[PDB]
Amino acid sequence: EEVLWHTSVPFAENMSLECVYPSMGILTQVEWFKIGTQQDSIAIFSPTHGMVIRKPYAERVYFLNNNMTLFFRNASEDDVGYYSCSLYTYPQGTWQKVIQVVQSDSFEAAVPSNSHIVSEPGKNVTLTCQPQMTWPVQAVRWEKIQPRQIDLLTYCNLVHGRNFTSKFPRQIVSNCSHGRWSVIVIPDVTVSDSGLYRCYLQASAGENETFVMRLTVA
Amino acid sequence: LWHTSVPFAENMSLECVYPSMGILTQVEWFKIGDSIAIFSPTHGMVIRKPYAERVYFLNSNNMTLFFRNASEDDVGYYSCSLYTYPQGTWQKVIQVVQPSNSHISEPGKNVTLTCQPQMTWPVQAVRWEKIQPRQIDLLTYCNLVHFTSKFPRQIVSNCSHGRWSVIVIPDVTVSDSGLYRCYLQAGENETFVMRL
Amino acid sequence: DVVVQAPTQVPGFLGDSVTLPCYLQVPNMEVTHVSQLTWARHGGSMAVFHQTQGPSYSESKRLEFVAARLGAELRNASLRMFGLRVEDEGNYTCLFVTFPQGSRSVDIWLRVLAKPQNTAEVQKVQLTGEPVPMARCVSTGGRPPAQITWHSDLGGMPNTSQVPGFLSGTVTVTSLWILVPSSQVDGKNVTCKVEHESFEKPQLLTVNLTVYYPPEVSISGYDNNWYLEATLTCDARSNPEPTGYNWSTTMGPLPPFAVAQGAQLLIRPINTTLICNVTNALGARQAELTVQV
Amino acid sequence: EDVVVQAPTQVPGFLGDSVTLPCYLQVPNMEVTHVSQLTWARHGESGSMAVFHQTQGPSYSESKRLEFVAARLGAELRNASLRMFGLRVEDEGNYTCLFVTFPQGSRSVDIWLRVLAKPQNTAEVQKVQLTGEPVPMARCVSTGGRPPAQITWHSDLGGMPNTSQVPGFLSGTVTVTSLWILVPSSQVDGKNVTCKVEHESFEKPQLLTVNLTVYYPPEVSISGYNEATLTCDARSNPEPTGYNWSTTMGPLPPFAVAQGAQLLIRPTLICNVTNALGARQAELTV
Ligand SMILES: *[C@@H]1O[C@H](CO[C@@H]2O[C@@H](C)[C@@H](O)[C@@H](O)[C@@H]2O)[C@@H](O[C@@H]2O[C@H](CO)[C@@H](O[C@@H]3O[C@H](CO)[C@@H](O)[C@H](O[C@H]4O[C@H](CO)[C@@H](O)[C@H](O)[C@@H]4O)[C@@H]3O)[C@H](O)[C@H]2NC(C)=O)[C@H](O)[C@H]1NC(C)=O
Ligand SMILES: *[C@@H]1O[C@H](CO[C@@H]2O[C@@H](C)[C@@H](O)[C@@H](O)[C@@H]2O)[C@@H](O[C@@H]2O[C@H](CO)[C@@H](O[C@@H]3O[C@H](CO)[C@@H](O)[C@H](O)[C@@H]3O)[C@H](O)[C@H]2NC(C)=O)[C@H](O)[C@H]1NC(C)=O
Ligand SMILES: *[C@@H]1O[C@H](CO[C@@H]2O[C@@H](C)[C@@H](O)[C@@H](O)[C@@H]2O)[C@@H](O[C@@H]2O[C@H](CO)[C@@H](O[C@@H]3O[C@H](CO)[C@@H](O)[C@H](O)[C@@H]3O)[C@H](O)[C@H]2NC(C)=O)[C@H](O)[C@H]1NC(C)=O
Ligand SMILES: *[C@@H]1O[C@H](CO)[C@@H](O[C@@H]2O[C@H](CO)[C@@H](O)[C@H](O)[C@H]2NC(C)=O)[C@H](O)[C@H]1NC(C)=O
Ligand SMILES: *[C@@H]1O[C@H](CO)[C@@H](O)[C@H](O)[C@H]1NC(C)=O
Ligand SMILES: *[C@@H]1O[C@H](CO)[C@@H](O)[C@H](O)[C@H]1NC(C)=O
Ligand SMILES: *[C@@H]1O[C@H](CO)[C@@H](O)[C@H](O)[C@H]1NC(C)=O
Ligand SMILES: *[C@@H]1O[C@H](CO)[C@@H](O)[C@H](O)[C@H]1NC(C)=O
Ligand SMILES: *[C@@H]1O[C@H](CO)[C@@H](O)[C@H](O)[C@H]1NC(C)=O
Ligand SMILES: *[C@@H]1O[C@H](CO)[C@@H](O)[C@H](O)[C@H]1NC(C)=O
Ligand SMILES: *[C@@H]1O[C@H](CO)[C@@H](O)[C@H](O)[C@H]1NC(C)=O
Ligand SMILES: *[C@@H]1O[C@H](CO)[C@@H](O)[C@H](O)[C@H]1NC(C)=O
Ligand SMILES: *[C@@H]1O[C@H](CO)[C@@H](O)[C@H](O)[C@H]1NC(C)=O
Ligand SMILES: *[C@@H]1O[C@H](CO)[C@@H](O)[C@H](O)[C@H]1NC(C)=O
Ligand SMILES: *[C@@H]1O[C@H](CO)[C@@H](O)[C@H](O)[C@H]1NC(C)=O
Ligand SMILES: *[C@@H]1O[C@H](CO)[C@@H](O)[C@H](O)[C@H]1NC(C)=O
Repeated sequence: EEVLWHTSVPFAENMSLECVYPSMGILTQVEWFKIGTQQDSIAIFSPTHGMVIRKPYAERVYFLNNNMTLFFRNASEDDVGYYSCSLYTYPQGTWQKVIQVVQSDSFEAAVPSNSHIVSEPGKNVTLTCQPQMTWPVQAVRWEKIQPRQIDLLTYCNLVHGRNFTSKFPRQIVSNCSHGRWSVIVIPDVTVSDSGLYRCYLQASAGENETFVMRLTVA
Repeated sequence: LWHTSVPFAENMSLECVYPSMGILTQVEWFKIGDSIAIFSPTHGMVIRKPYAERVYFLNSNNMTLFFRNASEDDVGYYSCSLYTYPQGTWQKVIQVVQPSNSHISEPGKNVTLTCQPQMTWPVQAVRWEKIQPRQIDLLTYCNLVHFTSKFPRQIVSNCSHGRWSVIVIPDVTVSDSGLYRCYLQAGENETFVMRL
Repeated sequence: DVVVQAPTQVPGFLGDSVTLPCYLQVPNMEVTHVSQLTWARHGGSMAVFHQTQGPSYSESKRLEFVAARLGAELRNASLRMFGLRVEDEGNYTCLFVTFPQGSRSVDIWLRVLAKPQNTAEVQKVQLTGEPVPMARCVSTGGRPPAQITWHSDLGGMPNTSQVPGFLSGTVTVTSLWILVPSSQVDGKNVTCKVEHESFEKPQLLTVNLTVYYPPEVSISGYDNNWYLEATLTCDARSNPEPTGYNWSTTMGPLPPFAVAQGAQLLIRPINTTLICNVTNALGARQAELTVQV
Repeated sequence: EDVVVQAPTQVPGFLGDSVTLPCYLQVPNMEVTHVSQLTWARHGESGSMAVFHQTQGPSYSESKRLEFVAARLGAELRNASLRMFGLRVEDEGNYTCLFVTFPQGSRSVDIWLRVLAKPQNTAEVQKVQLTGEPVPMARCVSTGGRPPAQITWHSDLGGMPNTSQVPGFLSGTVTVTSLWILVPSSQVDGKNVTCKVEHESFEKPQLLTVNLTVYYPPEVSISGYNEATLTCDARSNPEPTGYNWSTTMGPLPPFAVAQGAQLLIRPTLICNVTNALGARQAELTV
């Protein structure tokens, strides 16, 4: 099965993985770990016993100062993979932000637009994405492409429903239910909302569809 | 099958409001299966027997067929056909036969109606209807496997995948208030009514 | 009482033009007023003719009212459709807006046709011992698909199948005449009959079968009444035709009284078992005959 | 050291056209081999579609559709290239080229024949009037393509596309139609939208620019802020047919004199401008 990420960043030597967890419930533990078959814990934070960094990450990673940004000092080729920033609280249980680290050459930020939407601040921006050539569509996702990172805003799996909670610091009105998944709304739009908004559609054989919409706020 | 369903009554009226398009040629009222009435803007109105003593009209883009003392025999499908240049033929089919649930409102706003399905079964057909105690009018019809709205009010709806359950009503007036029924077809069927 | 008279089916051809006849029959006793003519597909109007405004078409330079004219009684709603397409095949409603008789309409089924091109060829086989295609009959780009039937006294079972033709809507019908190959069927012909609505007569295509088999040799000319000159003949058949004829005996070479003269053996005035070895591209086959003097 | 069959992995052929499937047997300089037969077969088919014997010559399943272009009697069989006349959609598949050699044995190679059709690209304007709901304003058609062509758009306006596939005039081909839906406005009138069509048969993607056309009522404006003169200018498509001056009460006061767009005031004004779409007014307190 596919690994769902919330943020995608390129590989770097002084690479930092941002994780700003909300102040909610009875805080139990905050931890970093590399997603894989083998147990690979990086750092574990206790609200009473402080921070503990496991080997062989003890000489590669560090922290500064609700923000758990994981900084790296000379990262190796092997550090390319999926990272998790998990927050354990009562009575919620688990909060997880998955960060994907990709190769410097494989990461693309300079992508061309298809439509340019101009909107006044405070209004609701409605973004639509309809299948053009391929049908039945299995998955639909919305992304905000920045020059140094890509953030997953929405994700809907229509063939077999999956768990997706956006860790984006902005409210996005969306519904994965049948007859509602094509339209996503950004309510009370700010000047900071300006950027590239890519839509990705996945089919059965593997044929994909991309629709990039550029937003500009006055 | 029909655009408006009206229950049987002694002094029942079959509403037919056609759009003011092109040049009017002839307006016709006939039972699907006898010809009731024919209107010509040049020749005039002609009502046929035995409907001559049963039906009447009140008078400009409206052709409602009224009944004096309708009998149980007058049960079936009625057609209100409009012949215009250069559009051609326009037709409104009506049928005569013998719950509040959700509630949702400022005037002149874009009111959105959503049909949330409870059943997991894949939806093949969706139809929206306006329910009144005297008549049930079909708003929009959508078939996701393989129609023109006869309703005088403008309703924006998309038939494409991922938008079929949403219908918007732009610039809502006082007359738009009432019951809005949604029907979903797979096999299995679901019904949802919304108050306005 | 007024009735619309029009044929039930109208056949047309791809890229060609066709007229859809439709006229209003009015009895000499009744008076009518036709104010409009309408043409529409099943189930948006295609062609409209008004009593004062004249004609109006949805398609440019494709539809035309062949008889309707302004200042003349609207009775013939006959419409000509130019450059027919497979998408045009369907049921069309011809309507007459009459007063005070009301609207009178009829339905005409427009059928789009395509003349198929027929070819037939042999399938060169060998003695496989299993049923294989021995003849081929093809009918390309036909709408509707053509009917292919085989006529033979040899037997066989056909395998007719169809694939879409060059133009979308046309069908290419391919029929293989399957039979277990034998020496007896070689050279003999099989006919293929192609039947289609566009043909003036069904097309007949003849195909001669080809079977590759080694020689089938037999010696004749011995009436079993030899007493102390007669000629023996080596009767052989093969495809391809024989390349050699060799006469010998089980003991070895031919005796001085037995003289070989091609495919024949002359006996001059004893017990010998003569052999005739006949060769072709497939191989050599022998036949033995016991002669007594 | 060993005999190898030189042939491409895939061969792109065009529908209606004739293609040659290249298949040659490379024999080392001093190596001696005896090729006695060439065979062509389809993956899944019951038998062979083309056979060439060193002394018996060729045998074809479809003798008027197939030909051995480089195989002849009285010559060493080294080139088994086969020409296919009048390409059909049913001819798309994997083919096997065989060389019966001695004492090395049979040598085979698989070639994937792909039947293509170069689509014809057309782009036209969808002229429309002012409406609240979004309607098509541009059309991009890629007629009869195999495989169906990919149509994308580039705009400086926020318009969503609708694409619909309908079969072309030839079987196996697809006419791809793409509409550019956007809510009309006076701003997009004259502004251009580019359509990009991508296909395997093209040298590079084809770009088609389309100028947008909107039919809108007048956008009335008055200039000129003791005698003075005011001019009435309005933007519409088609251009205004008539201009009229009046007041909130009714007819013009005794000091104001007007003729169409120009108004003279001597020591609240309304300007009614009309076109084919309708009439619009502009209130101005003086
Ligand atoms: C043009 O119109 C003809 C006639 O149809 C008639 O007009 C239509 C507009 C509509 O109002 C119809 O209701 C009306 O009959 C079309 O021909 C008809 O084709 C349908 C199939 O598409 C036939 O329907 C039946 O379907 C049954 C399964 O549900 C099936 O069992 C029937 O088969 C039996 O009957 C046929 C002979 O009719 C016989 O050959 C079979 O062996 C079997 O017993 C049948 O298929 C209608 O019967 C057809 N009617 C006629 C008169 O042929 C035509 O398809 C249409 N053309 C286009 C392109 O749309
Ligand atoms: C009766 O005839 C049909 C038609 O197929 C014929 O096959 C050859 C003999 C040709 O020379 C033609 O005359 C004609 O096309 C037979 O059905 C077909 O069987 C074949 C296998 O033999 C199937 O082929 C496959 O096709 C798919 C793609 O569609 C490929 O991916 C496969 O690799 C493989 O090639 C084919 O699907 C099937 N149907 C058609 C319409 O082609 C049928 O077997 C035959 N019956 C008898 C008893 O002889
Ligand atoms: C002609 O042949 C090609 C090539 O297919 C294959 O080529 C070899 C490498 C062997 O694997 C052969 O057994 C076989 O002929 C056909 O294309 C191929 O189609 C298949 C599906 O039928 C593809 O397989 C899968 O593809 C998915 C998606 O890419 C993968 O996730 C799977 O792991 C699996 O590989 C195959 O990739 C594809 N090949 C190419 C190069 O695209 C082709 O369909 C065939 N033509 C006809 C008409 O039969
Ligand atoms: C099938 O074989 C027969 C006999 O060989 C062919 O008939 C001869 O055809 C020629 C045509 O050039 C005529 O001039 C002769 O009169 C025919 N008869 C004879 C006895 O020679 C027939 O044409 C062959 N058919 C096919 C399609 O090959
Ligand atoms: C991080 O890396 C860049 C380039 O690799 C380097 O120039 C810069 O000094 C570094 N910044 C910090 C804050 O470490
Ligand atoms: C999290 O902390 C790092 C380091 O102090 C800082 O660069 C980053 O901006 C912080 N994130 C937020 C959202 O404050
Ligand atoms: C999966 O569910 C957990 C809560 O149980 C949530 O924290 C996490 O973000 C979800 N995964 C994704 C990819 O959103
Ligand atoms: C859309 O805008 C209105 C502005 O009044 C706001 O009330 C509404 O909540 C917005 N829609 C959504 C989905 O947030
Ligand atoms: C049509 O006319 C009748 C009689 O005047 C009236 O009751 C009905 O409401 C009219 N319809 C509309 C939509 O005005
Ligand atoms: C006019 O109608 C007659 C039948 O009454 C028909 O034979 C004739 O072909 C029609 N005219 C044309 C031009 O089709
Ligand atoms: C028949 O003739 C061929 C060719 O001359 C020869 O090779 C073969 O040995 C002969 N067969 C017999 C049994 O003599
Ligand atoms: C094989 O034949 C083809 C077609 O005649 C030709 O193009 C090709 O050059 C030949 N290959 C060799 C190596 O001779
Ligand atoms: C309401 O709908 C109309 C028509 O679609 C549109 O012009 C208007 O901008 C919409 N208003 C809002 C606030 O979305
Ligand atoms: C939208 O796309 C569908 C195909 O998915 C097509 O049939 C329909 O005509 C299109 N609608 C509009 C309004 O462009
Ligand atoms: C499209 O319009 C822009 C200005 O909005 C202009 O720079 C560009 O050259 C135009 N392109 C064409 C081909 O007219
Ligand atoms: C504007 O002019 C038109 C055409 O003469 C007229 O119908 C309309 O009533 C006028 N409006 C005003 C406010 O004078």
